[PDB]
Amino acid sequence: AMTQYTHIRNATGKLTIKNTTFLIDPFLAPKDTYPGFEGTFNYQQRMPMVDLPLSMDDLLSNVTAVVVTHTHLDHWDDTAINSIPKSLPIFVQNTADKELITSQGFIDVRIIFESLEFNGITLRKTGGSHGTVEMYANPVLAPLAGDAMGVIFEAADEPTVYLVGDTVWTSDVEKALLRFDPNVIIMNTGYAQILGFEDSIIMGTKDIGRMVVRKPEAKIIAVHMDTVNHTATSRKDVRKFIKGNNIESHVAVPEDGETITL
Amino acid sequence: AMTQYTHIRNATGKLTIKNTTFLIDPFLAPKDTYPGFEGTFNYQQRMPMVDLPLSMDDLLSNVTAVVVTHTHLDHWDDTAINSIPKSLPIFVQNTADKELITSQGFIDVRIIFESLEFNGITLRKTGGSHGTVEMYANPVLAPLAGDAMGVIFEAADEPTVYLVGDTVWTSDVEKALLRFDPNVIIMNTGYAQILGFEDSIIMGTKDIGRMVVRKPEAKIIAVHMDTVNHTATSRKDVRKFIKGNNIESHVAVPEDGETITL
Ligand SMILES: [Zn+2]
Ligand SMILES: [Zn+2]
Ligand SMILES: [Zn+2]
Ligand SMILES: [Zn+2]
Repeated sequence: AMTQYTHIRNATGKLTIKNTTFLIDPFLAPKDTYPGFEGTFNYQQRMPMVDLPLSMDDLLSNVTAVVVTHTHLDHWDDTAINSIPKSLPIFVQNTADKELITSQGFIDVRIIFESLEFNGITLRKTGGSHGTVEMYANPVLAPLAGDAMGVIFEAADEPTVYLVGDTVWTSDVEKALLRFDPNVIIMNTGYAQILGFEDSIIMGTKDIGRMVVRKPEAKIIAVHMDTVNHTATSRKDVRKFIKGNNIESHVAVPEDGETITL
Repeated sequence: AMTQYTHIRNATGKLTIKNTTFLIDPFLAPKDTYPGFEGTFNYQQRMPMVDLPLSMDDLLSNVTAVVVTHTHLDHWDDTAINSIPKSLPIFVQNTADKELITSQGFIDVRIIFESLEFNGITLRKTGGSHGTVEMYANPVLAPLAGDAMGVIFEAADEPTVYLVGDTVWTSDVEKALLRFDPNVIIMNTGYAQILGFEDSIIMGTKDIGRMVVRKPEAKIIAVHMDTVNHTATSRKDVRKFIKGNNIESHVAVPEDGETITL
């Protein structure tokens, strides 16, 4: 009933658990507000490539708190800064992000050092690498990639939800999966790519297949697609993959604005 | 007094910086106190295989604080628990380790969530994975491997020291190297291995070579050898490797009890 995930756009969503609704990674700009990311796949394309699926009023209505996994543009933007009430609790990954968001007028910013409790819900920070080892060995790409957390949400009699975040598949993902055994796994599978590099700074179809093997009973939700310029894996791509591998019952690919009951 | 690293045994060492001496990962048991780690390379061999190189006094007399990267036996043992003054500040990686060590009678235990300051020195936690991704996907091995931090030590007009810790080469290592540009890099290079698995839960000669490539100007110090049963790479092995690659000037392999001026 109450517990649900409403996908908004890219990695932006609203996760409701009990009476608490978390606005996740709000990148709220109108269509084509920005040029494509410099030096990335398909940089000529402006972003976001689609408008939000609902009015700002409907988007913000029942939001209790905000979770910001990192402050890359496509997870935290000027539109969000100027639209979200400054008094809402904002959960962030580290002091640098807290300082940034505080400087933007938010008066209740909370760093998840390990875990925090909020209205009976436990939020646990998970690790991640926003790129491969080779990419982090590159002095130009590395600082642009930075840190980006995932979050485990736990609450009594509710599914444990793993917001994996902007990471490739590392041992931090294996750690979270085994330690917390999430029942719902929200994955960024747009396979964002950089010019001159073969792999991705986030996940793609390979990771979806691997997740189904690791957690055969979990409800997987694939997002972070069809919005920014450099995500080389689309919803259409993921749909073909999950169909061909007979894993459609395991993996949801929600449309912008679509709600999935958890 | 002067900034230096005195190696003790395995990963145990004393780092003196800004007139402050840190005892690192104290595993202080007498020779052959323990059977070899179960299920590991060369498990028949008891450990530690040699006695300490100095008295407990020479070891503990000038210690200002203790740094415990994780609580595996070969980094924190009963001898350390029973000999280290209970009032010494102990720096640890997380709440679980603080709870364990406080339960062992230590009354000043400090979790490095991000960084902490002590006596004018900044200690920054670095990430790591004590095994490959494949190892962490194995539900038997993973909990035995656990979390283990590295530490960056910084102080005004002193060399930045990177205690890499029990990790294989991951993006967390690349992150630390680029963000903090350490001048001294202490690596665990014993290449500990598990029966039935090809790779290692820590580093080895391949990592030493790679570290020299990444940081040709840094003083590398290779440790974590010739003590526990499962470290498949010895001091002899490392010395052959660095000689053969013409990189001896970059890599120190201190004996137990040996002091290196930094
Ligand atoms: Zn990102
Ligand atoms: Zn992103
Ligand atoms: Zn260890
Ligand atoms: Zn070890």
